[PDB]
Amino acid sequence: GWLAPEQQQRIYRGN
Amino acid sequence: GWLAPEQQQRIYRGN
Amino acid sequence: GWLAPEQQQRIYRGN
Amino acid sequence: AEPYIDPAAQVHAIASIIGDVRIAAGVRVAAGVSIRADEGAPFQVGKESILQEGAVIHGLEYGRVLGDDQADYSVWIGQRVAITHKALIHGPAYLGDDCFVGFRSTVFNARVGAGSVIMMHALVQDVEIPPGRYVPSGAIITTQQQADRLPEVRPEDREFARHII
Amino acid sequence: AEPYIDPAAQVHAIASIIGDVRIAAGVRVAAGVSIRADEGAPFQVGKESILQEGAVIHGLEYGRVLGDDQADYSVWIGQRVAITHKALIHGPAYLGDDCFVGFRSTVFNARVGAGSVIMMHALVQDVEIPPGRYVPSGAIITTQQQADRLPEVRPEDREFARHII
Amino acid sequence: AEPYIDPAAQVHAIASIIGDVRIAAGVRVAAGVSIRADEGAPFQVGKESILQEGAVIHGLEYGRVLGDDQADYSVWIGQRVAITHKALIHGPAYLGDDCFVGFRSTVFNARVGAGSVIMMHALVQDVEIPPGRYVPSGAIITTQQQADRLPEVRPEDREFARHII
Ligand SMILES: [Cl-]
Ligand code: NI
Ligand code: NI
Ligand code: NI
Repeated sequence: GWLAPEQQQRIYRGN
Repeated sequence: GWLAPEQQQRIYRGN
Repeated sequence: GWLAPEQQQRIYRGN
Repeated sequence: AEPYIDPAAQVHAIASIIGDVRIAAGVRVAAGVSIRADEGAPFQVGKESILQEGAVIHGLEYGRVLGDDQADYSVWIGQRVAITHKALIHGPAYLGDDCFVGFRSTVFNARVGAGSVIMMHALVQDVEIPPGRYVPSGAIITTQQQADRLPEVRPEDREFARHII
Repeated sequence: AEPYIDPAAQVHAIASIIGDVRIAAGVRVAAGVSIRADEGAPFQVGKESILQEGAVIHGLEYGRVLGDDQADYSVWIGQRVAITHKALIHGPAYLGDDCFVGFRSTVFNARVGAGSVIMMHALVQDVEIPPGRYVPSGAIITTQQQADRLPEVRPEDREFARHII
Repeated sequence: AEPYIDPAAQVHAIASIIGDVRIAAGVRVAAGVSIRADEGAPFQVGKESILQEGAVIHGLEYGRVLGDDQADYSVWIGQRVAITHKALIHGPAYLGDDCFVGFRSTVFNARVGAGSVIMMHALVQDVEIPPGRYVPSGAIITTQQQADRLPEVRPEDREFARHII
Protein backbone atom coordinates (compact mmCIF):
# COMPACT_ATOMS: atom_id res chain seq x y z
CA GLY A 1 0.00 0.00 0.00
CA TRP A 2 1.01 3.70 0.51
CA LEU A 3 1.64 3.42 4.29
CA ALA A 4 4.48 1.79 6.32
CA PRO A 5 3.66 -1.95 6.71
CA GLU A 6 3.37 -1.75 10.56
CA GLN A 7 0.85 1.12 10.16
CA GLN A 8 -1.15 -0.83 7.48
CA GLN A 9 -1.17 -3.75 10.05
CA ARG A 10 -2.79 -1.50 12.76
CA ILE A 11 -5.60 -0.88 10.15
CA TYR A 12 -5.76 -4.57 8.98
CA ARG A 13 -5.87 -6.01 12.54
CA GLY A 14 -5.38 -3.34 15.33
CA ASN A 15 -3.13 -3.74 18.44
CA GLY B 1 -32.69 17.67 23.40
CA TRP B 2 -28.84 17.58 23.77
CA LEU B 3 -28.42 21.35 24.40
CA ALA B 4 -29.21 23.56 27.45
CA PRO B 5 -32.93 24.55 27.26
CA GLU B 6 -32.18 28.32 26.90
CA GLN B 7 -29.87 27.52 23.93
CA GLN B 8 -32.52 25.21 22.32
CA GLN B 9 -34.97 28.20 22.77
CA ARG B 10 -32.62 30.55 20.76
CA ILE B 11 -32.90 27.91 17.91
CA TYR B 12 -36.70 27.34 18.39
CA ARG B 13 -37.57 31.08 18.49
CA GLY B 14 -34.45 33.41 18.49
CA ASN B 15 -33.97 36.52 20.73
CA GLY C 1 -17.31 38.52 -12.06
CA TRP C 2 -16.70 38.83 -8.26
CA LEU C 3 -12.86 38.86 -8.48
CA ALA C 4 -10.36 41.54 -9.67
CA PRO C 5 -10.05 41.26 -13.50
CA GLU C 6 -6.32 40.30 -13.38
CA GLN C 7 -7.17 37.46 -10.94
CA GLN C 8 -10.12 36.27 -13.15
CA GLN C 9 -7.55 36.28 -16.07
CA ARG C 10 -5.18 33.89 -14.13
CA ILE C 11 -8.24 31.50 -13.93
CA TYR C 12 -9.36 32.12 -17.58
CA ARG C 13 -5.85 31.64 -19.07
CA GLY C 14 -3.06 31.23 -16.38
CA ASN C 15 0.40 32.96 -16.46
CA ALA D 1 -49.13 13.41 4.32
CA GLU D 2 -48.58 14.51 0.66
CA PRO D 3 -46.66 17.58 -0.53
CA TYR D 4 -48.51 20.87 -1.35
CA ILE D 5 -46.72 22.08 -4.55
CA ASP D 6 -47.73 25.61 -5.63
CA PRO D 7 -48.81 25.56 -9.29
CA ALA D 8 -46.19 28.37 -9.89
CA ALA D 9 -43.32 26.16 -8.42
CA GLN D 10 -40.83 24.58 -10.95
CA VAL D 11 -40.00 21.11 -9.48
CA HIS D 12 -37.82 18.88 -11.68
CA ALA D 13 -39.53 15.56 -12.62
CA ILE D 14 -36.56 13.63 -11.02
CA ALA D 15 -36.63 15.65 -7.67
CA SER D 16 -38.01 13.54 -4.76
CA ILE D 17 -40.43 15.44 -2.47
CA ILE D 18 -42.11 13.19 0.15
CA GLY D 19 -44.43 13.86 3.09
CA ASP D 20 -45.73 17.09 4.63
CA VAL D 21 -43.79 19.63 2.51
CA ARG D 22 -45.20 22.97 1.37
CA ILE D 23 -43.41 24.38 -1.74
CA ALA D 24 -44.37 28.06 -2.41
CA ALA D 25 -44.79 29.96 -5.70
CA GLY D 26 -41.62 30.46 -7.79
CA VAL D 27 -39.55 27.82 -5.89
CA ARG D 28 -37.12 26.02 -8.22
CA VAL D 29 -36.05 22.43 -7.33
CA ALA D 30 -33.29 20.82 -9.44
CA ALA D 31 -32.99 17.19 -10.45
CA GLY D 32 -31.45 15.04 -7.75
CA VAL D 33 -32.86 17.05 -4.83
CA SER D 34 -34.36 15.07 -1.93
CA ILE D 35 -36.94 16.65 0.43
CA ARG D 36 -38.34 13.98 2.86
CA ALA D 37 -40.60 15.10 5.67
CA ASP D 38 -40.99 11.23 6.40
CA GLU D 39 -39.43 11.52 9.92
CA GLY D 40 -39.47 15.21 11.04
CA ALA D 41 -42.41 17.10 9.43
CA PRO D 42 -43.64 19.64 8.39
CA PHE D 43 -41.31 21.55 5.99
CA GLN D 44 -42.01 24.99 4.41
CA VAL D 45 -40.01 26.23 1.37
CA GLY D 46 -40.82 29.94 0.89
CA LYS D 47 -41.45 31.86 -2.30
CA GLU D 48 -38.70 31.98 -4.96
CA SER D 49 -36.27 29.80 -3.00
CA ILE D 50 -33.81 27.72 -5.17
CA LEU D 51 -32.64 24.15 -4.34
CA GLN D 52 -29.71 22.90 -6.47
CA GLU D 53 -28.58 19.37 -7.35
CA GLY D 54 -27.39 17.21 -4.42
CA ALA D 55 -29.33 19.35 -1.86
CA VAL D 56 -31.02 17.29 0.86
CA ILE D 57 -33.67 18.57 3.28
CA HIS D 58 -34.47 16.06 6.11
CA GLY D 59 -35.54 16.46 9.73
CA LEU D 60 -35.36 14.74 13.14
CA GLU D 61 -38.60 13.10 14.37
CA TYR D 62 -38.45 15.52 17.38
CA GLY D 63 -37.49 19.19 17.63
CA ARG D 64 -39.04 22.14 15.80
CA VAL D 65 -38.50 25.83 14.95
CA LEU D 66 -41.11 28.57 15.00
CA GLY D 67 -42.16 29.65 11.50
CA ASP D 68 -42.93 33.33 10.58
CA ASP D 69 -46.63 32.19 10.53
CA GLN D 70 -46.27 31.23 14.30
CA ALA D 71 -46.67 27.49 13.40
CA ASP D 72 -44.00 24.83 14.30
CA TYR D 73 -41.85 23.26 11.51
CA SER D 74 -39.08 20.68 11.42
CA VAL D 75 -37.66 22.87 8.58
CA TRP D 76 -38.64 26.50 7.80
CA ILE D 77 -36.96 27.91 4.67
CA GLY D 78 -37.95 31.55 4.08
CA GLN D 79 -38.33 33.43 0.80
CA ARG D 80 -35.53 33.72 -1.86
CA VAL D 81 -33.27 31.29 0.05
CA ALA D 82 -30.52 29.69 -2.07
CA ILE D 83 -29.65 26.08 -1.05
CA THR D 84 -26.78 25.24 -3.37
CA HIS D 85 -25.10 22.05 -4.67
CA LYS D 86 -24.80 19.27 -2.07
CA ALA D 87 -26.05 21.43 0.90
CA LEU D 88 -27.77 19.58 3.76
CA ILE D 89 -30.55 21.34 5.69
CA HIS D 90 -31.49 19.08 8.63
CA GLY D 91 -34.35 19.91 10.95
CA PRO D 92 -34.69 21.40 13.32
CA ALA D 93 -33.65 24.27 11.00
CA TYR D 94 -34.74 27.86 10.27
CA LEU D 95 -33.33 29.80 7.27
CA GLY D 96 -34.60 33.37 7.16
CA ASP D 97 -35.44 35.21 4.02
CA ASP D 98 -32.62 35.93 1.54
CA CYS D 99 -30.17 33.48 3.12
CA PHE D 100 -27.53 31.77 0.95
CA VAL D 101 -26.09 28.32 1.82
CA GLY D 102 -23.01 27.52 -0.25
CA PHE D 103 -21.72 24.32 -1.82
CA ARG D 104 -21.50 21.35 0.47
CA SER D 105 -22.60 23.35 3.58
CA THR D 106 -24.74 21.99 6.38
CA VAL D 107 -27.32 23.66 8.68
CA PHE D 108 -28.50 21.37 11.47
CA ASN D 109 -30.35 22.20 14.71
CA ALA D 110 -29.86 25.89 13.97
CA ARG D 111 -31.63 29.21 13.23
CA VAL D 112 -30.03 31.42 10.56
CA GLY D 113 -31.19 35.00 10.52
CA ALA D 114 -32.39 36.64 7.33
CA GLY D 115 -29.87 37.94 4.85
CA SER D 116 -27.04 35.68 6.11
CA VAL D 117 -24.45 34.27 3.67
CA ILE D 118 -23.01 30.81 4.49
CA MET D 119 -20.10 30.07 2.16
CA MET D 120 -18.74 26.77 0.89
CA HIS D 121 -17.80 23.65 2.93
CA ALA D 122 -19.19 25.10 6.20
CA LEU D 123 -21.10 23.60 9.14
CA VAL D 124 -23.66 25.51 11.21
CA GLN D 125 -24.95 23.40 14.10
CA ASP D 126 -26.63 24.09 17.48
CA VAL D 127 -26.65 27.91 17.12
CA GLU D 128 -28.66 30.98 16.29
CA ILE D 129 -26.89 33.07 13.61
CA PRO D 130 -28.10 36.66 13.91
CA PRO D 131 -29.56 38.28 10.79
CA GLY D 132 -27.04 39.42 8.18
CA ARG D 133 -23.92 37.46 9.18
CA TYR D 134 -21.25 35.91 6.99
CA VAL D 135 -19.89 32.37 7.54
CA PRO D 136 -16.60 31.92 5.74
CA SER D 137 -15.72 28.91 3.62
CA GLY D 138 -14.62 25.94 5.72
CA ALA D 139 -16.02 27.33 8.98
CA ILE D 140 -17.19 24.89 11.66
CA ILE D 141 -19.77 26.89 13.72
CA THR D 142 -20.95 24.75 16.65
CA THR D 143 -21.16 27.20 19.62
CA GLN D 144 -23.23 30.32 20.34
CA GLN D 145 -20.01 32.28 21.14
CA GLN D 146 -18.75 31.54 17.59
CA ALA D 147 -22.14 32.45 16.00
CA ASP D 148 -22.39 35.78 17.97
CA ARG D 149 -18.85 36.69 16.75
CA LEU D 150 -19.48 36.20 12.99
CA PRO D 151 -18.83 39.24 10.81
CA GLU D 152 -21.54 41.09 8.92
CA VAL D 153 -22.50 40.40 5.38
CA ARG D 154 -21.13 43.08 2.99
CA PRO D 155 -22.65 44.03 -0.35
CA GLU D 156 -19.84 42.10 -2.20
CA ASP D 157 -21.12 38.91 -0.36
CA ARG D 158 -24.73 39.29 -1.60
CA GLU D 159 -23.48 40.13 -5.15
CA PHE D 160 -21.37 36.82 -4.93
CA ALA D 161 -24.52 34.97 -3.81
CA ARG D 162 -26.64 36.42 -6.69
CA HIS D 163 -23.95 35.35 -9.17
CA ILE D 164 -23.98 31.73 -7.93
CA ILE D 165 -27.86 31.20 -7.93
CA ALA E 1 -21.50 -12.12 -6.56
CA GLU E 2 -25.04 -11.15 -5.35
CA PRO E 3 -25.93 -9.56 -2.00
CA TYR E 4 -27.10 -11.73 0.96
CA ILE E 5 -29.97 -9.64 2.47
CA ASP E 6 -31.26 -10.99 5.82
CA PRO E 7 -35.05 -11.42 5.64
CA ALA E 8 -35.24 -9.22 8.83
CA ALA E 9 -33.28 -6.32 7.08
CA GLN E 10 -35.33 -3.23 5.94
CA VAL E 11 -33.69 -2.12 2.63
CA HIS E 12 -35.45 0.72 0.79
CA ALA E 13 -36.62 -0.27 -2.74
CA ILE E 14 -34.52 2.66 -4.21
CA ALA E 15 -31.25 1.71 -2.26
CA SER E 16 -28.59 0.20 -4.59
CA ILE E 17 -26.76 -2.84 -3.12
CA ILE E 18 -24.43 -4.56 -5.63
CA GLY E 19 -21.93 -7.41 -5.37
CA ASP E 20 -20.68 -9.44 -2.40
CA VAL E 21 -22.48 -7.59 0.44
CA ARG E 22 -23.90 -9.30 3.53
CA ILE E 23 -26.68 -7.26 5.24
CA ALA E 24 -27.56 -8.65 8.73
CA ALA E 25 -30.90 -8.80 10.57
CA GLY E 26 -32.44 -5.44 11.58
CA VAL E 27 -30.18 -3.33 9.28
CA ARG E 28 -32.04 -0.29 7.91
CA VAL E 29 -30.93 1.15 4.53
CA ALA E 30 -32.52 4.45 3.39
CA ALA E 31 -33.41 5.47 -0.13
CA GLY E 32 -30.46 6.86 -2.05
CA VAL E 33 -27.84 4.68 -0.32
CA SER E 34 -25.21 3.04 -2.54
CA ILE E 35 -23.34 -0.12 -1.41
CA ARG E 36 -21.14 -1.47 -4.29
CA ALA E 37 -18.77 -4.32 -3.58
CA ASP E 38 -18.05 -4.21 -7.46
CA GLU E 39 -14.32 -3.33 -6.97
CA GLY E 40 -13.29 -4.13 -3.35
CA ALA E 41 -15.39 -7.02 -1.92
CA PRO E 42 -16.66 -8.44 0.40
CA PHE E 43 -18.67 -6.07 2.68
CA GLN E 44 -20.39 -7.02 5.99
CA VAL E 45 -23.07 -4.76 7.56
CA GLY E 46 -23.74 -6.05 11.10
CA LYS E 47 -27.02 -6.43 12.94
CA GLU E 48 -29.18 -3.32 13.52
CA SER E 49 -26.81 -0.94 11.72
CA ILE E 50 -28.51 2.15 10.07
CA LEU E 51 -27.43 3.70 6.72
CA GLN E 52 -29.02 7.11 5.98
CA GLU E 53 -29.64 8.91 2.67
CA GLY E 54 -26.53 9.91 0.69
CA ALA E 55 -24.36 7.26 2.48
CA VAL E 56 -21.93 5.47 0.14
CA ILE E 57 -20.01 2.29 0.97
CA HIS E 58 -17.32 1.43 -1.68
CA GLY E 59 -13.94 -0.28 -1.49
CA LEU E 60 -10.52 -0.41 -3.19
CA GLU E 61 -9.82 -3.51 -5.34
CA TYR E 62 -6.87 -4.25 -2.96
CA GLY E 63 -6.51 -3.93 0.81
CA ARG E 64 -8.63 -5.60 3.50
CA VAL E 65 -9.42 -5.51 7.24
CA LEU E 66 -9.86 -8.49 9.54
CA GLY E 67 -13.50 -9.09 10.48
CA ASP E 68 -14.59 -10.26 14.01
CA ASP E 69 -15.25 -13.67 12.31
CA GLN E 70 -11.46 -13.81 11.36
CA ALA E 71 -12.35 -13.46 7.62
CA ASP E 72 -10.98 -10.59 5.41
CA TYR E 73 -13.34 -7.79 4.22
CA SER E 74 -12.93 -4.67 2.10
CA VAL E 75 -15.52 -3.16 4.53
CA TRP E 76 -16.51 -4.54 7.97
CA ILE E 77 -19.34 -2.60 9.66
CA GLY E 78 -20.14 -4.04 13.10
CA GLN E 79 -23.46 -4.15 14.94
CA ARG E 80 -25.62 -1.02 15.69
CA VAL E 81 -23.32 1.23 13.63
CA ALA E 82 -24.93 4.51 12.50
CA ILE E 83 -23.72 5.76 9.06
CA THR E 84 -25.51 9.07 8.70
CA HIS E 85 -26.46 11.43 5.84
CA LYS E 86 -23.81 11.71 3.11
CA ALA E 87 -21.12 9.66 5.01
CA LEU E 88 -18.56 7.80 2.88
CA ILE E 89 -17.16 4.49 4.16
CA HIS E 90 -14.38 3.43 1.75
CA GLY E 91 -12.59 0.13 2.10
CA PRO E 92 -10.32 -0.83 3.48
CA ALA E 93 -12.49 0.12 6.51
CA TYR E 94 -13.44 -1.38 9.89
CA LEU E 95 -16.19 0.19 12.06
CA GLY E 96 -16.57 -1.58 15.39
CA ASP E 97 -19.83 -2.16 17.11
CA ASP E 98 -21.82 0.89 18.30
CA CYS E 99 -19.81 3.40 16.24
CA PHE E 100 -21.48 6.60 14.99
CA VAL E 101 -20.33 8.40 11.79
CA GLY E 102 -21.84 11.86 11.51
CA PHE E 103 -23.12 13.88 8.58
CA ARG E 104 -20.78 14.17 5.65
CA SER E 105 -17.93 12.27 7.42
CA THR E 106 -15.51 9.93 5.71
CA VAL E 107 -13.70 6.76 6.92
CA PHE E 108 -11.11 5.51 4.45
CA ASN E 109 -8.24 3.03 4.94
CA ALA E 110 -8.94 3.06 8.67
CA ARG E 111 -10.02 0.94 11.68
CA VAL E 112 -12.42 2.60 14.14
CA GLY E 113 -12.71 0.91 17.50
CA ALA E 114 -16.08 0.03 18.97
CA GLY E 115 -18.12 2.69 20.67
CA SER E 116 -16.37 5.60 18.86
CA VAL E 117 -18.32 8.75 17.91
CA ILE E 118 -17.22 10.55 14.71
CA MET E 119 -19.01 13.89 14.46
CA MET E 120 -19.99 15.95 11.43
CA HIS E 121 -17.77 17.00 8.47
CA ALA E 122 -14.81 14.87 9.65
CA LEU E 123 -12.20 12.76 7.84
CA VAL E 124 -10.62 9.61 9.30
CA GLN E 125 -7.96 8.20 6.97
CA ASP E 126 -4.91 5.90 7.35
CA VAL E 127 -5.33 5.34 11.13
CA GLU E 128 -6.54 3.04 13.86
CA ILE E 129 -8.91 4.89 16.23
CA PRO E 130 -8.87 3.10 19.58
CA PRO E 131 -12.22 1.95 20.99
CA GLY E 132 -14.38 4.66 22.54
CA ARG E 133 -12.85 7.83 21.08
CA TYR E 134 -14.54 11.04 19.99
CA VAL E 135 -13.71 12.83 16.70
CA PRO E 136 -14.92 16.41 16.80
CA SER E 137 -16.82 18.09 13.98
CA GLY E 138 -14.52 19.27 11.19
CA ALA E 139 -11.56 17.14 12.32
CA ILE E 140 -9.08 15.93 9.69
CA ILE E 141 -7.51 12.76 11.24
CA THR E 142 -4.79 11.46 8.91
CA THR E 143 -1.93 10.37 11.26
CA GLN E 144 -1.62 7.75 14.01
CA GLN E 145 -0.32 10.44 16.44
CA GLN E 146 -3.60 12.38 15.95
CA ALA E 147 -5.75 9.21 16.33
CA ASP E 148 -3.90 8.11 19.56
CA ARG E 149 -4.52 11.62 21.03
CA LEU E 150 -8.33 11.71 20.49
CA PRO E 151 -10.42 12.24 23.61
CA GLU E 152 -12.75 9.63 25.04
CA VAL E 153 -16.39 9.39 24.25
CA ARG E 154 -18.57 10.71 27.14
CA PRO E 155 -22.12 9.64 27.88
CA GLU E 156 -23.45 13.00 26.43
CA ASP E 157 -21.80 11.94 23.06
CA ARG E 158 -23.64 8.58 22.88
CA GLU E 159 -26.94 10.26 23.95
CA PHE E 160 -26.31 12.79 21.01
CA ALA E 161 -25.72 9.82 18.68
CA ARG E 162 -28.93 8.02 19.81
CA HIS E 163 -30.90 11.22 19.21
CA ILE E 164 -29.64 11.55 15.60
CA ILE E 165 -30.28 7.86 14.48
CA ALA F 1 -27.21 20.59 -27.33
CA GLU F 2 -26.62 16.79 -26.93
CA PRO F 3 -23.49 15.11 -25.54
CA TYR F 4 -20.73 13.81 -27.91
CA ILE F 5 -19.76 10.43 -26.31
CA ASP F 6 -16.65 8.83 -27.88
CA PRO F 7 -17.46 5.24 -28.90
CA ALA F 8 -14.38 4.17 -26.79
CA ALA F 9 -15.82 5.93 -23.60
CA GLN F 10 -17.34 3.64 -20.86
CA VAL F 11 -20.34 5.61 -19.46
CA HIS F 12 -22.49 3.76 -16.92
CA ALA F 13 -26.16 3.38 -18.03
CA ILE F 14 -27.29 5.21 -14.80
CA ALA F 15 -24.81 8.21 -15.25
CA SER F 16 -26.63 11.43 -16.29
CA ILE F 17 -24.84 13.44 -19.02
CA ILE F 18 -26.90 16.40 -20.33
CA GLY F 19 -26.17 19.23 -22.76
CA ASP F 20 -23.00 20.27 -24.60
CA VAL F 21 -20.54 17.75 -23.09
CA ARG F 22 -17.70 16.12 -25.03
CA ILE F 23 -16.52 12.80 -23.47
CA ALA F 24 -13.20 11.58 -25.02
CA ALA F 25 -11.94 8.04 -25.72
CA GLY F 26 -11.25 5.85 -22.66
CA VAL F 27 -13.18 8.10 -20.19
CA ARG F 28 -14.89 6.05 -17.46
CA VAL F 29 -18.05 7.48 -15.82
CA ALA F 30 -19.49 5.59 -12.81
CA ALA F 31 -23.13 5.17 -11.89
CA GLY F 32 -24.54 8.14 -10.04
CA VAL F 33 -22.37 10.74 -11.80
CA SER F 34 -24.09 13.93 -12.98
CA ILE F 35 -22.62 16.06 -15.82
CA ARG F 36 -25.07 18.89 -16.77
CA ALA F 37 -23.92 21.53 -19.23
CA ASP F 38 -27.63 22.86 -18.96
CA GLU F 39 -26.54 26.27 -17.51
CA GLY F 40 -22.78 26.80 -18.19
CA ALA F 41 -21.68 24.96 -21.38
CA PRO F 42 -19.58 23.55 -23.02
CA PHE F 43 -17.71 20.85 -21.01
CA GLN F 44 -14.72 18.76 -22.26
CA VAL F 45 -13.66 15.53 -20.46
CA GLY F 46 -10.26 14.49 -21.88
CA LYS F 47 -9.00 11.05 -22.79
CA GLU F 48 -8.83 8.36 -20.07
CA SER F 49 -10.25 10.60 -17.32
CA ILE F 50 -12.20 8.74 -14.52
CA LEU F 51 -15.34 10.11 -12.78
CA GLN F 52 -16.40 8.15 -9.66
CA GLU F 53 -19.79 7.82 -7.94
CA GLY F 54 -21.23 11.03 -6.44
CA ALA F 55 -19.07 13.25 -8.74
CA VAL F 56 -20.93 16.29 -10.10
CA ILE F 57 -19.75 18.52 -12.95
CA HIS F 58 -21.89 21.72 -13.34
CA GLY F 59 -21.12 25.25 -14.51
CA LEU F 60 -22.22 28.88 -14.08
CA GLU F 61 -24.17 30.41 -17.01
CA TYR F 62 -21.32 33.00 -17.31
CA GLY F 63 -17.54 32.66 -16.98
CA ARG F 64 -15.22 30.41 -18.99
CA VAL F 65 -11.67 28.99 -19.06
CA LEU F 66 -9.43 28.64 -22.10
CA GLY F 67 -9.11 25.03 -23.27
CA ASP F 68 -5.79 23.56 -24.64
CA ASP F 69 -7.53 23.74 -28.09
CA GLN F 70 -7.83 27.61 -27.62
CA ALA F 71 -11.67 27.32 -27.38
CA ASP F 72 -13.67 28.58 -24.31
CA TYR F 73 -15.27 26.04 -21.89
CA SER F 74 -17.34 26.31 -18.73
CA VAL F 75 -15.41 23.14 -17.67
CA TRP F 76 -12.16 21.82 -19.23
CA ILE F 77 -11.00 18.48 -17.78
CA GLY F 78 -7.71 17.35 -19.36
CA GLN F 79 -6.46 13.82 -20.01
CA ARG F 80 -6.13 11.10 -17.27
CA VAL F 81 -7.81 13.34 -14.65
CA ALA F 82 -9.24 11.45 -11.65
CA ILE F 83 -12.45 13.00 -10.20
CA THR F 84 -13.15 10.80 -7.20
CA HIS F 85 -16.17 10.00 -4.99
CA LYS F 86 -18.42 12.99 -4.26
CA ALA F 87 -16.07 15.61 -5.89
CA LEU F 88 -17.71 18.75 -7.30
CA ILE F 89 -16.16 20.42 -10.36
CA HIS F 90 -18.05 23.69 -10.95
CA GLY F 91 -17.36 25.89 -13.93
CA PRO F 92 -15.60 28.01 -14.54
CA ALA F 93 -13.00 25.25 -13.97
CA TYR F 94 -9.80 23.99 -15.64
CA LEU F 95 -8.14 20.70 -14.55
CA GLY F 96 -4.90 20.05 -16.40
CA ASP F 97 -3.74 16.68 -17.50
CA ASP F 98 -2.95 14.07 -14.81
CA CYS F 99 -4.68 15.97 -12.00
CA PHE F 100 -6.24 14.06 -9.08
CA VAL F 101 -9.22 15.44 -7.09
CA GLY F 102 -9.81 13.47 -3.91
CA PHE F 103 -12.95 12.40 -2.08
CA ARG F 104 -15.45 15.13 -1.39
CA SER F 105 -13.19 17.90 -2.84
CA THR F 106 -14.44 20.91 -4.76
CA VAL F 107 -12.89 22.96 -7.61
CA PHE F 108 -14.88 26.09 -8.41
CA ASN F 109 -13.87 29.19 -10.42
CA ALA F 110 -10.31 27.88 -10.54
CA ARG F 111 -7.50 26.65 -12.84
CA VAL F 112 -5.49 23.65 -11.60
CA GLY F 113 -2.21 23.07 -13.35
CA ALA F 114 -1.31 19.68 -14.77
CA GLY F 115 -0.02 16.99 -12.48
CA SER F 116 -1.55 18.54 -9.32
CA VAL F 117 -2.87 16.31 -6.50
CA ILE F 118 -5.86 17.64 -4.51
CA MET F 119 -6.46 15.41 -1.49
CA MET F 120 -9.64 14.65 0.42
CA HIS F 121 -12.20 17.14 1.84
CA ALA F 122 -10.51 20.16 0.19
CA LEU F 123 -11.83 23.33 -1.47
CA VAL F 124 -10.08 25.11 -4.34
CA GLN F 125 -11.90 28.32 -5.29
CA ASP F 126 -10.98 31.58 -7.09
CA VAL F 127 -7.32 30.62 -7.76
CA GLU F 128 -4.79 29.35 -10.24
CA ILE F 129 -2.88 26.35 -8.82
CA PRO F 130 0.45 26.11 -10.62
CA PRO F 131 1.30 22.79 -12.29
CA GLY F 132 2.42 20.00 -9.98
CA ARG F 133 1.19 21.25 -6.58
CA TYR F 134 -0.21 19.28 -3.66
CA VAL F 135 -3.34 20.36 -1.73
CA PRO F 136 -3.51 18.61 1.61
CA SER F 137 -6.63 16.97 3.00
CA GLY F 138 -9.01 19.49 4.57
CA ALA F 139 -7.37 22.51 2.91
CA ILE F 140 -9.53 25.56 2.14
CA ILE F 141 -7.69 27.32 -0.76
CA THR F 142 -9.51 30.57 -1.60
CA THR F 143 -6.70 33.12 -2.26
CA GLN F 144 -3.89 33.37 -4.83
CA GLN F 145 -1.32 33.81 -1.99
CA GLN F 146 -2.39 30.39 -0.59
CA ALA F 147 -2.32 28.74 -4.06
CA ASP F 148 1.19 30.17 -4.89
CA ARG F 149 2.48 28.77 -1.54
CA LEU F 150 1.31 25.14 -2.04
CA PRO F 151 4.03 22.50 -1.88
CA GLU F 152 5.08 20.39 -4.84
CA VAL F 153 3.70 17.02 -5.63
CA ARG F 154 6.16 14.21 -4.70
CA PRO F 155 6.31 10.79 -6.33
CA GLU F 156 4.61 9.22 -3.20
CA ASP F 157 1.58 11.56 -3.95
CA ARG F 158 1.15 10.32 -7.56
CA GLU F 159 1.62 6.67 -6.43
CA PHE F 160 -1.21 7.37 -3.79
CA ALA F 161 -3.37 8.81 -6.60
CA ARG F 162 -2.77 5.77 -8.90
CA HIS F 163 -3.74 3.45 -6.04
CA ILE F 164 -7.08 5.24 -5.48
CA ILE F 165 -8.24 5.39 -9.21
CL1 LIG G 1 -20.69 15.84 0.34
NI1 NI H 1 -32.07 12.45 8.69
NI1 NI I 1 -14.31 3.89 -4.89
NI1 NI J 1 -24.59 24.80 -10.41
